[PDB]
Amino acid sequence: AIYADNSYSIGNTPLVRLKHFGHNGNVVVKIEGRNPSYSVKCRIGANMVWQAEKDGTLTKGKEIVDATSGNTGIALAYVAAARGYKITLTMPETMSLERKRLLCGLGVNLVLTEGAKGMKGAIAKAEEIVASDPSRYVMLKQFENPANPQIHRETTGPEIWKDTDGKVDVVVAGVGTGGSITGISRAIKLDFGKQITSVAVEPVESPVISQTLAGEEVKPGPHKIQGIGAGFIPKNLDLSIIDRVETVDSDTALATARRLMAEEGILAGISSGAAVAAADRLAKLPEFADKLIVVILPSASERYLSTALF
Amino acid sequence: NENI
Repeated sequence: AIYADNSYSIGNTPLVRLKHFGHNGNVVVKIEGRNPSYSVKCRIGANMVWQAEKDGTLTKGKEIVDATSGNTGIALAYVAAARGYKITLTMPETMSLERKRLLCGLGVNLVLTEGAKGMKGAIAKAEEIVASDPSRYVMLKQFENPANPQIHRETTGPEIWKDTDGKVDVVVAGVGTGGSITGISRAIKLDFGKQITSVAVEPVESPVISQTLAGEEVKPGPHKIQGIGAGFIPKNLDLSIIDRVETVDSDTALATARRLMAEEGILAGISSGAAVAAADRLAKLPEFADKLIVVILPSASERYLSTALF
Repeated sequence: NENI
């Protein structure tokens, strides 16, 4: 069909079988880079806006505000542009020129916050703008907004089910907001009734899900796996449906993403390398020898040209 | 980091 605007075109991303990972082709990857603004977040940027429309919290002339300049910020920016909303994004002044350029290109009103305050300062400024005129501004809250996992239950999950003819046995996904693994797992286990293994992936540098589930002190840390390892348990991570948690280190995530590019011709982002590294570890366990492992690849390589990836 |  013909999509009425770019937001409706989300999803329907392909599955590709890996040749240099897994055992006898048991690892398949879902390419979320193939989306309106080239990441998995396109789905949630679309659905958070759509749901805010449906529930009346977002109306014509109201303005979106957020403190993300990562994939979610980019996603919200294309959706705002596609649907005629003004959007303000806050971010530390020390964010890259490429990212400022991208966001400005999409028509975002960028508000640069004090470098020394980091993300905390950007978040406080966003909250400040909203509080200044609550009837004018809407903050969509990707870590807690149920529209995030819901779109994965409605689209991402069913796509995996359909494209594997119900043969999927394991889903492996890095956790940022938790929305992907949560929605996918709800779709497959609850809507399609299949008892799969749901595998959350987090950085070994900030293994807060592992520490939490073990009853150990939660000690977040810095890492380079952009998009995952938020340093807390997000509301959109449904721990009830998580079967296993795999930790992967930043160097290995980067090396793996580089291998995806050079050995598979898949232009994967950093966190995609993390998810595949975790999946390859499971794929080479005899217990998973005859099992179909589907891995989410959240983003694409060109978004990382200025990073350690290249 | 939470810049997701």
